[PDB]
Amino acid sequence: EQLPESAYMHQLLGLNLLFLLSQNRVAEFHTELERLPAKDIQTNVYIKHPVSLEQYLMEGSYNKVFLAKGNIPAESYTFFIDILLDTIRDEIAGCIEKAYEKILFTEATRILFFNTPKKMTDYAKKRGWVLGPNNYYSFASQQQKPEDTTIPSTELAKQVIEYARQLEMIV
Amino acid sequence: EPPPPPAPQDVEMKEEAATGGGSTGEADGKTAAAAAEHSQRELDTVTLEDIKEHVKQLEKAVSGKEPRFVLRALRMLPSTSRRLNHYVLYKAVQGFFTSNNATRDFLLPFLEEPMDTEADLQFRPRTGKAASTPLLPEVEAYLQLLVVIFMMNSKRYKEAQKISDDLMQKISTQNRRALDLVAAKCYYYHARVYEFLDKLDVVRSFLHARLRTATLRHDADGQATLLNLLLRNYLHYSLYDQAEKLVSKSVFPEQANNNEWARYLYYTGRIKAIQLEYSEARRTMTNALRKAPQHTAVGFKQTVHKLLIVVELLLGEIPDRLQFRQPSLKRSLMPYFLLTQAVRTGNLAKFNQVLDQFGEKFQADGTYTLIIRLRHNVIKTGVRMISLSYSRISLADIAQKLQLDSPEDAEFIVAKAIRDGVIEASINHEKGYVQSKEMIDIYSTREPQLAFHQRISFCLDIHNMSVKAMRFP
Amino acid sequence: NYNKAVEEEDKMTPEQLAIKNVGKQDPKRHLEEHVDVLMTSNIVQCLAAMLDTVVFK
Amino acid sequence: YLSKIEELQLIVNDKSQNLRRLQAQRNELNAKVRLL
Amino acid sequence: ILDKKFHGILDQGEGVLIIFDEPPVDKTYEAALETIQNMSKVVDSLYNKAKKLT
Amino acid sequence: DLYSRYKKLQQELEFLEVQEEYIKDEQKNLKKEFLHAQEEVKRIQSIPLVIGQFL
Amino acid sequence: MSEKKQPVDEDNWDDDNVEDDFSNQLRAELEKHGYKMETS
Amino acid sequence: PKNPDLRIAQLRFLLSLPEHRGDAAVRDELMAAVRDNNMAPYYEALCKSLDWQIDVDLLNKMKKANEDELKRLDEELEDAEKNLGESEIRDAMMAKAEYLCRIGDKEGALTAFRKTYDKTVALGHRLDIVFYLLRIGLFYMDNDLITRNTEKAKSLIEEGGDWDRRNRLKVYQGLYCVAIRDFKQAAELFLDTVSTFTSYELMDYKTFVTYTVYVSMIALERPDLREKVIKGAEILEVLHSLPAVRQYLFSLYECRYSVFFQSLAVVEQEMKKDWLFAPHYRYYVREMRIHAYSQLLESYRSLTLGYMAEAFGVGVEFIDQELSRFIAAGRLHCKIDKVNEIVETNRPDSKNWQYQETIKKGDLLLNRVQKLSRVINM
Repeated sequence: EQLPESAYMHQLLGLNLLFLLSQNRVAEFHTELERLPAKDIQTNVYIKHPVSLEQYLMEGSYNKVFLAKGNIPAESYTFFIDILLDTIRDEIAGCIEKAYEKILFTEATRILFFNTPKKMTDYAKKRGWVLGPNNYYSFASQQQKPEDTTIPSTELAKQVIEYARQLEMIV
Repeated sequence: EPPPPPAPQDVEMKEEAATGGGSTGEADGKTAAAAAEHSQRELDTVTLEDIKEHVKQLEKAVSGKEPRFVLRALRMLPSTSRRLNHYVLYKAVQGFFTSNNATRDFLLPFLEEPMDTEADLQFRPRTGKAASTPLLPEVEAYLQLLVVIFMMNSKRYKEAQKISDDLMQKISTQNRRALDLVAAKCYYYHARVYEFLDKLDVVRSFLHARLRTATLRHDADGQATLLNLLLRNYLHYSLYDQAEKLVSKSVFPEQANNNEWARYLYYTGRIKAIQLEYSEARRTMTNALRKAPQHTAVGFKQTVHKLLIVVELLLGEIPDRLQFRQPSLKRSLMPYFLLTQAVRTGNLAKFNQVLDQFGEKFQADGTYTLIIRLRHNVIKTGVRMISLSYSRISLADIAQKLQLDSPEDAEFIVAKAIRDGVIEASINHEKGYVQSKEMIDIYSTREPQLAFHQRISFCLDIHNMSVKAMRFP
Repeated sequence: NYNKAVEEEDKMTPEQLAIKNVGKQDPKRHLEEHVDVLMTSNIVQCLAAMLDTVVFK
Repeated sequence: YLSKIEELQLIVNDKSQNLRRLQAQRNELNAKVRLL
Repeated sequence: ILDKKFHGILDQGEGVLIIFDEPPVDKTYEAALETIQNMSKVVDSLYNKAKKLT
Repeated sequence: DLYSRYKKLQQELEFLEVQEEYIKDEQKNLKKEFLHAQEEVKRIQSIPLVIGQFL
Repeated sequence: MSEKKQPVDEDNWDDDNVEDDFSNQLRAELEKHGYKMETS
Repeated sequence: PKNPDLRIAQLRFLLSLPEHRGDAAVRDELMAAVRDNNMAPYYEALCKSLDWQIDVDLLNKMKKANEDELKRLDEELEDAEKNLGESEIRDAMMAKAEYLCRIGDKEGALTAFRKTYDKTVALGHRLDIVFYLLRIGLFYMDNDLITRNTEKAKSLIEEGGDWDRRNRLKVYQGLYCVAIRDFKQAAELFLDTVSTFTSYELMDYKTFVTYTVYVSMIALERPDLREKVIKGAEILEVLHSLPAVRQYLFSLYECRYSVFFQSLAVVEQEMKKDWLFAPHYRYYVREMRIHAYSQLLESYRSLTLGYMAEAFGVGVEFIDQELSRFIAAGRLHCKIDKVNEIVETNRPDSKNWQYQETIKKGDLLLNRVQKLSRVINM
């Protein structure tokens, strides 16, 4: 540990944290909060603003992302919260349609910015769904009321087969 | 001064009479991988020596067993049993004769004496005891100044016993397992010698190399004693060594001592606590909790429970700790009954007062990953309590009753709840309704008959455990 | 009926189990006709529940 | 020390033989039941 | 229907106010009553268990 | 002196695996003879009975 | 065999269950439900 | 020899709930402390309530009466050490020595408990001792001695059968039960109200009737409820004395909505004024509530809370949090709704909820013996 001190000594851990959080590795997230635990709380606001930003991803995401981009004076974190914007947009693409009933065009205009790219059009067609005017239904899902008719009745008797083998292996 | 000459003459002779004279029968009972009836008995009396009146607890004359039993440490034709009887009659150097103390000064040539006396006739647990029991019951002097390397030298003569163990007797010693048991405890004395001041930089690569010499060829009890070292020292001194396991994870063939297997499952569950895998962890930490019922009255089961149930609080649900409250635990406030009291509430001021006020005890917690999502667990506990209570509720009720300042923040909370599958709600994204609802068919049509394969697989595996139990006598 | 009515008297005797090895005298087994009668019964009638999938497709 | 250790790990299979003596005891069980 | 009973549960939208039930379900009852006492027999064998070893 | 050792104990081990496989089917076939004995017990009371009373 | 890391580191005890409903809640219970007669 | 200073133990309970006053302490404090040589009922209240200006002409004349009682003890046991009979010393001095325990502290232990316990084989004197550990577990409000008298009385429960006093053992074991939240065995052992007619440890037998009906109104399902508290023959008169008790039972069995709470206000007034019951004033009240809502909510299925609040009094938001706590507390399964407002009920545990406790015990207790099963090898 007996080394001289560089100016980037903690915000390198901050950049590592930010890419490590963007890459969707949570075991890497906890070994990031465990490799040098005690010093991450007070110093380096480029740790606390990302770990409280993880808290913001935990309890209230899609509310503080751009407002957190508004506070990085050291422009090396916007490159990786572009990756976090990608994991925002895929979770929009998994979490505003095909889980709800219907949303109108202005909610997609607020959350999906630039108000008509081929990007929110890409997302609306990326659901596998055709839009109408001024609306986004989230219909045509969870078909047939599936049941798996009698196949567990068969295959669990095929499990009773090795249950009889367990009656066999003992005397 | 007349009462402390009878007692060690009694208990120490009943120790080594049984120990040596039965280990002779245990190693001339040509095959014994299980028997070891004085090995574990002497371990039951050495853990009792750590309670009791040591090799000599400087017992008010001279501490004379140390210039006694390692001189002429030579087990010849059975007149050396009479040499040990001379070491019975010579126990009154303290009371009859001139009193010579040779602890900490002449113990180093005494550490040279099992080699300075003639050839070991294949009874190493007497010499393993002579390499452990001199100075490791002197760890309880707690001074650890210039005797750190002395206790380490006693373990160097233990390493001489490893030389004579797995570099000598090349036909099936089978006290190799008894010396695994002894060497494990003295590896925890390596812990108690280095880890008071350093780390075990010998026994880092020698932890891996002692795993190497006890991997497959003569591996019995050594694997998870060394793995408890591997999974215990590699918690404070850092992690990803648990991820160094993850391509060579190997456990015992048969489960070992119940306390051992219990605390091993406790270590791996506490590692899965920081891994935030909550499914295997709850059952293995429950197994570890109920599987170690024997502890000192100062506690240590409330220690294991304290550092156990924190992620069980982090589950989103946990029973009340009204079955674990101890009065010394009440004074030491180790798992904070107030914390799980605030878990049952949807309170924020008192919960963060526990946090800010009790960061001094969060020092002893050291598991600050609890809070940054345990506040999330508080708000999830609130929405779980409310949504479990109500059939249909709207955002106008809960989104401002729990002061989320907006409908859409509670919409995101319910979105993560449906992402967790907790509630079966729906949001009317037109007027500002949570048009929530509940699913149907809670009857026993399809679900319990499929859970009965877990139930009856449990049952038949306990049948087969009963069968394997039947297989031993 | 034939199982449970015999099972309560099958479980009576651990009231009277004790120590002082020969100082107690009533060793009788109790597992009889509740292993095997239940084995044959439930396995043949779950194969009877399999008859519909065996005959029908 | 090739077979100098193979034979030792097959000396460990004497503890496999106690299971066999147990099985021989199992077959000796119910032998007097059938002879009764 | 409150105080007394004929298994007359209320439905506001059937007409028949359907009274249907299955009284013999003693298959699970008597087995549950067995397991209640069998756990006690296991507890009362646990003394022999924990005492005869050590 | 080593080569004599696994020339005894390996043969011991494979002889013991031989009889360890055999005794399982032994104890199996004993239960079939036991079921024949059960039917021999059960057929002692079918068509008659001659009521007395225990004295 | 008991230690290995750890030496370094009827009453109201059953009433605690509904007392968890008595401490955070309902301490002025019939001081409001008893006043439901005349508050409205 | 029991009931006066037991009533002063009820005066200790009078010291319990009104705390802000120091006048209702001192008035019948002096009234109970000038009567019948009672050093301890003002000695512990000297340790708890207001102290003494003096005691010289006030209460040292009663320590002088204690001196007179003590010097006639020194007369009596020295006159009984000459006599060689039915342990004349310990008998004719256990009288005055249980009276000494009435005078002073727990030295009644050494001069009563073993002083008659080391001689007799009859349960009368030992049971007087059990009753005195009961009265001193009413003095100190013990958890210890009201279990230690059970520990002493079960030494002669093992051979018995007696008409009133063993039923009184049942009574005070039930009072030990429902001194904490232990509720059904109290009522079940009180239920034989006939043979408990009058003994000199009773208070008002009518108040014994009130206590057994307060404990037997719950832990008694509706057929047993109607058969005991309605079809009870001799109970009807001793609840025809107090109107509000019979009114309470017929308002509960009437199953209205507001006379629930009128009745419940009466038993709210009643439940407090009750020693080793008043610290348990809460779960009894919501226990009455949970019995009431349970018998009222299984029958309907198209239920609105407007139909509740139209006749409970006010419940428009008043029973809202009440029923919500009652549901989410673990019990009383129905569904509370948004303004759709349909309360939806559940199953009688005939099929579904029954299917759990089997594996709930075959996990836990059978897993303890899984641990003991894994005690084979090492």
